[PDB]
Amino acid sequence: LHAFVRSPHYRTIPSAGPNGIVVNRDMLVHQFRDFYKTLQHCSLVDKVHLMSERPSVEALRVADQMVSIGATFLEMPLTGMEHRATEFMESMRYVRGAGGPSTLASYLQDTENCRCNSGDVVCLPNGIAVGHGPRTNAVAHTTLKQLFEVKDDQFSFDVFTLEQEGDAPPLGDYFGFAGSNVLLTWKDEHGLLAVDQYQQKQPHTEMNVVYLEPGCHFLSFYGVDHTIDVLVQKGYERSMDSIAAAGLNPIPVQWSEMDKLGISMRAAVLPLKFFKANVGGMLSRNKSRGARWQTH
Amino acid sequence: SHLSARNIATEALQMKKLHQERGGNPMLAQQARRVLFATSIAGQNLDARSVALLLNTAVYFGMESDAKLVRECIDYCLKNDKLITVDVLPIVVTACATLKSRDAREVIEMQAQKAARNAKFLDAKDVTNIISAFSKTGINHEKLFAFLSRRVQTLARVGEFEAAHLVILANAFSRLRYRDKFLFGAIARRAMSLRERVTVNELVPLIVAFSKIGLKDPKLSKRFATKAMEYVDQMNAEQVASMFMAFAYFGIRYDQLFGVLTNRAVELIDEFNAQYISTTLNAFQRIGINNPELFDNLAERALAVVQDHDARDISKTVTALAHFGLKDEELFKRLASHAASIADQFDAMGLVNTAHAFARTNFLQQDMAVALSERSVYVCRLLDAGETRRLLWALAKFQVRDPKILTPVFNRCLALHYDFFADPTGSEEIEEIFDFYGPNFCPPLYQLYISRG
Amino acid sequence: PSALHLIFERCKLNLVEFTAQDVYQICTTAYNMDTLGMLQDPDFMRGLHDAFRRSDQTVISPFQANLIADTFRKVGINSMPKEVSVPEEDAISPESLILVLRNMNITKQRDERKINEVLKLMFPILDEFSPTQLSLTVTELARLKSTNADFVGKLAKRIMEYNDDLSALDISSAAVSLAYCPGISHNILYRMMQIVEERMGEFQPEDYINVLHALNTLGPKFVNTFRKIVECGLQHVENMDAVTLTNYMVCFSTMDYKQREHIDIYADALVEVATDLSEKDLVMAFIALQRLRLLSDTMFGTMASCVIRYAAKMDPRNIAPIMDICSTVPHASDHLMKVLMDRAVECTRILTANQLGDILDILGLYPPAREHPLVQLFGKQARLRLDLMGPDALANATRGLANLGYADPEYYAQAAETGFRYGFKDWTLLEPMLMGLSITGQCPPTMVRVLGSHIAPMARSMSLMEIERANRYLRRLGCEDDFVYKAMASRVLQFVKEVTPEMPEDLQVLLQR
Amino acid sequence: KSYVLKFLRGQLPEDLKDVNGALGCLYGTLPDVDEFGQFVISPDVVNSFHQFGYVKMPIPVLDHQQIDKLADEVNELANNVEHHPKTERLYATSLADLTGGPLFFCQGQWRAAWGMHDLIYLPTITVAASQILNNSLVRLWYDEVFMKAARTGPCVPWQQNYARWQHTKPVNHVTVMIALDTMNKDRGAPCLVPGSHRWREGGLLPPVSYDPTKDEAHQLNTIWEIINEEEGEMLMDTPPVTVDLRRGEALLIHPLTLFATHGNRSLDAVRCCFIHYMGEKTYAVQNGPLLPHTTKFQADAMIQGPFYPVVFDPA
RNA sequence: UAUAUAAUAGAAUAAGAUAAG
RNA sequence: UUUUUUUUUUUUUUUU
Repeated sequence: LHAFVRSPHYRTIPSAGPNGIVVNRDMLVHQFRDFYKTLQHCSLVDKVHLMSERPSVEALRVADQMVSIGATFLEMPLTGMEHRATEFMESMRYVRGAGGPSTLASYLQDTENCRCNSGDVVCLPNGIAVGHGPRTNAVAHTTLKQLFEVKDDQFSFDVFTLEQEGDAPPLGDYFGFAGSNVLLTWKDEHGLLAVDQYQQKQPHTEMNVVYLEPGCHFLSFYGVDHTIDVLVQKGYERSMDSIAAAGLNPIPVQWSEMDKLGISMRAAVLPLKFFKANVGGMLSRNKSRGARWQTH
Repeated sequence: SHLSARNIATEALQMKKLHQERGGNPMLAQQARRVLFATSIAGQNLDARSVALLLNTAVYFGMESDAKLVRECIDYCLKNDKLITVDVLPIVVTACATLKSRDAREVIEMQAQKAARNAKFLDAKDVTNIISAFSKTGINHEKLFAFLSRRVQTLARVGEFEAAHLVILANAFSRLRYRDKFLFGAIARRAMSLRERVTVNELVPLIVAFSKIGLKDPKLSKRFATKAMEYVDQMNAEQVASMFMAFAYFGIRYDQLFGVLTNRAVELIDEFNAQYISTTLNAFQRIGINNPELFDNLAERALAVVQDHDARDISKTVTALAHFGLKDEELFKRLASHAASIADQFDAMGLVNTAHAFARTNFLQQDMAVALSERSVYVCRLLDAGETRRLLWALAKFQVRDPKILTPVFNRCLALHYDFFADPTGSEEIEEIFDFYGPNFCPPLYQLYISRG
Repeated sequence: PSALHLIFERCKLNLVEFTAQDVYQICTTAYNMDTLGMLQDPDFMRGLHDAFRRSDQTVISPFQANLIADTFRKVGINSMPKEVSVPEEDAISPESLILVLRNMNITKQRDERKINEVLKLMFPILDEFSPTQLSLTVTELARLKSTNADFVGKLAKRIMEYNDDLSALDISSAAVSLAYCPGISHNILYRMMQIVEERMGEFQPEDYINVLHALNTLGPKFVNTFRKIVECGLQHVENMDAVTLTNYMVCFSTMDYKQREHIDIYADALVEVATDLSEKDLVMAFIALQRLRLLSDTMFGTMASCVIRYAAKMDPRNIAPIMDICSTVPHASDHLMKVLMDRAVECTRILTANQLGDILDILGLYPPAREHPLVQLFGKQARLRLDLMGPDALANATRGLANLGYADPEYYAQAAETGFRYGFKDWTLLEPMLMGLSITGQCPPTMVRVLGSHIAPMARSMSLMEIERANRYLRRLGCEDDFVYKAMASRVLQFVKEVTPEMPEDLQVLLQR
Repeated sequence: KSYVLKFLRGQLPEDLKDVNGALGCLYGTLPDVDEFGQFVISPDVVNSFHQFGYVKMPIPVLDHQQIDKLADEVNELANNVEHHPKTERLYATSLADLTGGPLFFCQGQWRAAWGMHDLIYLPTITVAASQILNNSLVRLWYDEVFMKAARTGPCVPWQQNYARWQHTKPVNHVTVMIALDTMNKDRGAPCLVPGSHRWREGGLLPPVSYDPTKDEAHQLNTIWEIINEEEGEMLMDTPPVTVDLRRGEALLIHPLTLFATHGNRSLDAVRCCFIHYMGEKTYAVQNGPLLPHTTKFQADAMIQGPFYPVVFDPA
């Protein structure tokens, strides 16, 4: 598991946020340094790769390029990001240099009018959930159903459509999974609606649901590899207690300047899984898991 | 011991490490040389890592470019260029640094182009190793250095490097003569952000590198001086002389640090060797500080041990003593008699410095003068006009008058007559030279000299 | 033998004009019969090698030149066949560039510039290739580890076009060679796998092996083809080779096959004939069985018994996996474990840093390894190898040596200095060093200061139990820096906001300081 | 001393003479001071040398792998497309004009090559050389290598070794010839007079004039031109003898024995090494250096220094 | 009625002073 | 602690 982050260009950081909130450049670089340190200390990411600065502030959103669905690294369409083509090529060069995939799957770049946005895709036990809304029309949903939905026994990979209102952030911002069967959402209309919809879609599975303060950006490295850490914003302390009570490990992270700039912790990193291409029917070495000699 | 080529390269690298940073045991070097003499990779297939390790260990242990193992490794590096990734690039570059064949130059240039192309995708380890390896080859690829400096600055803005990495980076970027004030400022900031994680052993080399690079900013030197003043008590003679040299290189007149350093130096006067004494005297000459009690102590210690004096040490010591004015009687005799024995080790400029220092102090010994004069025929080719003038004046004061020795010096003078006759100083020196040698010894230089140019 | 002696003398003095074919014939008769002292006589072989080096080796096949070089190397003469140049403009034919590549592959001397040159003289004349020539050049390019994916993709498209003209072996070889190429496109791979599964009813065991290798290399993105081959091969499971069953196990582990019904059948078939496996195949079968959670009470015993006959002469790179398998499994493996420890004791000289670290780590918590004589030898060897250890191998070795009770303050101090030279990024890369130091409980104050300065930033991402362990280590070492304890108490406050005496004594002491 | 950089702490000195002893290459290392007794030559060999002026050692002095290494080093010395490193460390080389020729000769190789440096300190040949010189000290003077062409290697005319060594005062010398290849009368085996070392009570025959533009017959037949009638009477009974040498065979030659080398008419090159050992109490004749760029001696100063190292010292 | 064939791969790993323009 | 990066450049008039 490799995490890719981009250093912020100090000179071109905007003076004021999108709404009008002023920001501090020095505090921004300090918080990015702390974020890089606490991402290195995750004890699950094998290596953290730092990208060179680019003369843009929206290039910090390195997660608007790719979605990892199952075992495929799907590429998001270039519809409103025509100025980020070279940025995407440079990021792909960084991924190639780290031993990742040579290129990406173009299943969405060729479909007509397939306007999709990352973050609307949230992983879940043997499936994904996509958010129907302003940034993701029905053609993306039906293409994803065609490509990934499987309704067979012992091989089911089901994708769920979660309709959301027209003034909601990406589904990955306020909806996520963590630990062994733990769910995290914001305590507002969007979180309750998404939780209820997923309860209807998967009724026979009972799940732990944890409610967080609205506007509290979090990040959990959910996947096949079991983990317990959940990065959470430092300002909110009720959410930290809620996460700790569920049996998970919370890690406070200072993220005020990005919040003033509109960049979430989820959209600032690009987690990827690279598996060594075994040649000749061989198996590589895994990581030391479990306790050795339980019975001595 | 019969082993596979990879299993031989691993032990070769271990032997290199033990002989390099764990005492230079001659038996380890002899065993490694014997093992590598019979090693060949003509048939067996190996990774790029194993071949690079074998080449590096062979080159380190004195093997030149004429050996079979070196030729095979260089052939592998030339053919399979795409298998030499960034991980195994610095090893190959460091191995090829000493080699000066055509294949070595081609390999170094190809690795330089590869590193300059991929300079934005490296990490702290790879960047540090690459810049350290390219420091040793003497290459002059400024675009690569700029790319690596930019990557260093961006990677250190997030607090990635540490003490050893900073020391290696500063040494590599100072040896290559890259006066990038922003890069060294970033390195200094990263060092000062490493509170109490930069020990004395990791602080002295940083100061030495920052002094050698020659930074115009004088505010930076103050912080290094204060941190050294805090750390004086935990030092041996090596680091005391090292900071004498470093703060002589800075050129700022500090008072408290110099006093405490002199106190610690006179404390450890029983541990000083020839090189430390020479370095201290040279540093005092460079900074101009006159300290006669310390000079007396250093002169007495240098009198105590004279066999350890190398040609560089001898030259620095005699030049410092002659410039300061203080000079002993028997110490000079011992130094001259010793330099007569090792006259075949002086460099192009060390020989000139030693001869001129002995001539300027009016100390003439026949054995030393004869040895230096006879040796001054293989070094006249590598002499600048000022050094040639100094050597010629030393010979004139020595009264050699030997054509076999004089004609190369006069050939060098004629081949550099513009820089010889237009020196802002030394006019009286040339006048005395020509007074001694007369007009008929060398006509053309006389004709030029009576024309003033 | 006057005539034989005269012939040998004339050959020794380099007075006989030898052709490459004559040298090949002499090498063949010397390597096959060897009734005379040809190979035992050094001078005659030196003269023959001198004749072969100056000869014209274009008139012999790459196999013949390779055999000549092998015969010369068997006696001590370092021989290497000449490198053939790229054919000139007239001799540019589809059957000659393939010959260049084949000789480059056989003689094991690859030049990438020559590969590029013959890949740029193949594109204009690529329309003259026979259907089998494409399937040959694909495998030749794959075996040379070429990074040119566009050329291989074009070749694969052409191979797909001449589908009906190719045998099953050619299709399987093309599929596996395509799978070995890293940069090739995925649509071509999907088309090739569809082609393979359409012509899949004619496969020999060799084609099964090639297809399984291709699937294992490709990964879990191609589950449907593996499902098809599993469903087809269920008829042949009882009458099947052991190697292909092991490859089935490896593919089962790789794809994470959720259909655990056929896995039992294939695993039972493999364990029936597991006696006919070599080192690597047996090790791979062990790993695949462990990762599929199949180690039962009886099959583990049979596989261990099979391993026993191999454990005496195992390679140093095949000792750690078996140790890990024994460690994870809760069954009885004392005899195998002892044999493996003896083999590791024998191999301690040639073990690299990573293998030594893994061996020490697996045996960290093993009770019988406490008194076994490997502890001192491995400690000394690790001290010697400490210069070559990496950030993780050093941590593994330190953890293994600390858990075994090996006490040597010099080794732990040197490990601390090496770690300070490398730097730490996880708590798991710093804790073994701390417990190793706490074993002796003594270190210079500068070491304590550096360790505390490393620990303090890391205290914001530690669980409460890990905070307890870190506090124990710091108290044992004797630290006095206040900011470290401040950060530790700040982290502790979040988990237990109450200062009530409910928490143990160490926690109150920590928050007090 | 000075400070050596970390990546230069294993390098050997520019001049290999600076190494006090012998490197570990080729044979392992020199034995103990009391373990040199197993290399003594038989008294019959000494008597044969004193009677004939030459003798071949009973056994080869180098194993085959060492011979391959030495041949490879000789090949690398004669490189032309990429000139050998430390070329300027030789007394004289045949590639000083960068062109070359059918015969390649290299002098002073021991300062610019591994293995060749260790060949000087071989106990098997040094002990025998010391035994030849009345069991005394031995000092290396210089060594050379000859490599003949593939099919047009020229033949060295008749020669006496001492004809050029006029700077050394007494007749105290010995020559060791090592054959790195297999030699013959058609390939470069040495042909020498069985008894020329005791002619004219130790005098030297005048230099022989040869035409370098013709075949081997006149080159080998100039011996009659250079000798007198009585020397012809001695020569007629015992004609010159060509000794065929295999790999590793060593030949001890007196400095006053007339010897020549046949040309190369085989199908490849042939290489041979000559090493010239003095003894103790060997003095100079004139002022100045004996060899180019060497130590300058006095009129009758004893020969010593780093250019002429001591390779074996009894007692 | 002929003198001759030759292809299986495994390992992730950092030392540090040149008498300058 | 805030300075900087991303071309197929090809036009130098000597008798060396």
